[PDB]
Amino acid sequence: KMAFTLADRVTEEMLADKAALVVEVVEENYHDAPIVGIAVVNEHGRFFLRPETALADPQFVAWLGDETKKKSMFDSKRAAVALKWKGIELCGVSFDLLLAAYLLDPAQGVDDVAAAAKMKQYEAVRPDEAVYGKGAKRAVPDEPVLAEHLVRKAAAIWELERPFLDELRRNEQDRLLVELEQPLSSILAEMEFAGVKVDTKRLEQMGKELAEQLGTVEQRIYELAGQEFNINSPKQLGVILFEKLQLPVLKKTKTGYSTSADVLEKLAPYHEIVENILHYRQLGKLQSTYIEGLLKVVRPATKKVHTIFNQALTQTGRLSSTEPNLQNIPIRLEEGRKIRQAFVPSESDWLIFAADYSQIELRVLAHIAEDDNLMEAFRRDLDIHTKTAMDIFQVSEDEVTPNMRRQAKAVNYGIVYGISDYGLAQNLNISRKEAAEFIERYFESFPGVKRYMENIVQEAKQKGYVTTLLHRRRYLPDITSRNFNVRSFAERMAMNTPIQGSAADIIKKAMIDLNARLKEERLQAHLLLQVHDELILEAPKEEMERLCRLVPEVMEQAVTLRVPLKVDYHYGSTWYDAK
DNA sequence: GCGATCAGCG
DNA sequence: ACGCTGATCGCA
Ligand SMILES: [Ca+2]
Repeated sequence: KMAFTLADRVTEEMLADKAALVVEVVEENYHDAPIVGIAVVNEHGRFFLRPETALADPQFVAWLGDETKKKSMFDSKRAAVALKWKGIELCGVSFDLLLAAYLLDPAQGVDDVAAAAKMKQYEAVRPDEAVYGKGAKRAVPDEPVLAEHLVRKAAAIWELERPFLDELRRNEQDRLLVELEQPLSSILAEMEFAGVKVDTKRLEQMGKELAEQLGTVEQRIYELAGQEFNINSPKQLGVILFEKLQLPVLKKTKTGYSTSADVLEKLAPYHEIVENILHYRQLGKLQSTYIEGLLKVVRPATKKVHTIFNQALTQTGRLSSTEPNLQNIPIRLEEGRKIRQAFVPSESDWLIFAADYSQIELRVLAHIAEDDNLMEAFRRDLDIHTKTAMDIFQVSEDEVTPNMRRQAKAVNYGIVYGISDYGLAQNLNISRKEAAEFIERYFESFPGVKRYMENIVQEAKQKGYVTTLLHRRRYLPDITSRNFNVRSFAERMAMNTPIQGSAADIIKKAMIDLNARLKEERLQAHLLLQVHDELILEAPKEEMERLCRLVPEVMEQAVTLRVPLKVDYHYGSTWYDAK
């Protein structure tokens, strides 16, 4: 029901200088994944190509790599990365429908071309799921069925660029797509393909040391409990703590006794088993997720792990990292921080370089709220967390511990993002009136923050959405719900999303500007990871001194706010040493 | 599959 | 009853 040429060879008219292009990779994780078909739509027609002959034809490969041949796509990173694993370069992508849909409305959950096409009442295309199936029934269909799906996806992209660009323009989101998210998409593709080298000897070692330590605390738990049970079973553990040992019940969940670490922490005066259970879980988490989990996904030939940075998932514009998640590698406790010693440079005589923004969201907030005292604090390069730790624990700066700072840090963000006296009282372990008094006092010093929280909630009611500094948008329909709980959650999104989303916008512009600077200085240094406000590179050790002056500067100059941006940086033989 | 839990980001 | 995530695992 849609005409196309099912072609056996490439022909000149498939190589127009503007085209819609589908390079279909069905596997969720596209690293080293099969390309199952190709589709091209342009002014001359609609063409399906088998990847065997199209990716071995030199004129088509040259066309893919030619930045003056403009391609419209959906999820161009997925194609770019799977082609890099075939040794082929994709350039010249000028429209990515996925990033366009994500900017217009992140809550859509746009997972394929059909979902995006629905936003514009376009439905001559099927959902990817209706064509490939789900779970164990997933399959590439017969070639005539596959080719019409890929052609229909390309025809949709061909038709939907224009209405998507015009609504982005009306939203002021068009330079955000073309100058931020699409260039970033090429950079993430490079980072994902490059990968991070892992020392599997050091990892496999730590695991054996953990298996020993697990059993020791495991046996001390069974002895302290006076019996053995399934320590990971909330059923049995609940029975042990709150029925056998008859510990106080401080919280329930929808299924029973809560055993979350905040609970166990408040039970430590009552019994010694609770602290051992905490130690057990911690060691189990390192064993399950970071030792075993990491070793699963290392490619054994190269010893590299290849994350996937999801660019159209978070409702604020942050990235997320999947399989492995490289944005939540342990750092806080010393035992878990050692996992970062396994993250090593990919060549000999190279180093890891890490640079990160200091309190990026409070600096964004100070700029957006224009709060006099908060701006003055950052113009003095104050460390708000340490100052807040002093005011909390009535200690002096010399006697503020990283433990004390971590708590003060959660107080600083919590207050500006709407924590209640109740929640603050439970975090500090202080009275509910003291918590409320602490909060009202905090807003005495920063009344501009308070006005901002009120104004942005009112502006979300009137407009229906909040925006960030580079015009990312999040719709908040629940801001007017009559249900109190639902409306509250939406008001706290209004306070948080513009701030966190603007921090994401800043780091994303930093990565683009940093890649340009690296190129024109002709350094081999390249990006490996982004961790929300932190950039990790690897580079030949003789580039380190230059990078110490280049990366801080590029990050500090990404945007210009009414307070300075502060960047801290380290380098070393491993990711662990780069702090 | 879901949700409680915990690792990270602020 | 601060916000944004992803992985693991028991399932009450
Ligand atoms: Ca930081």
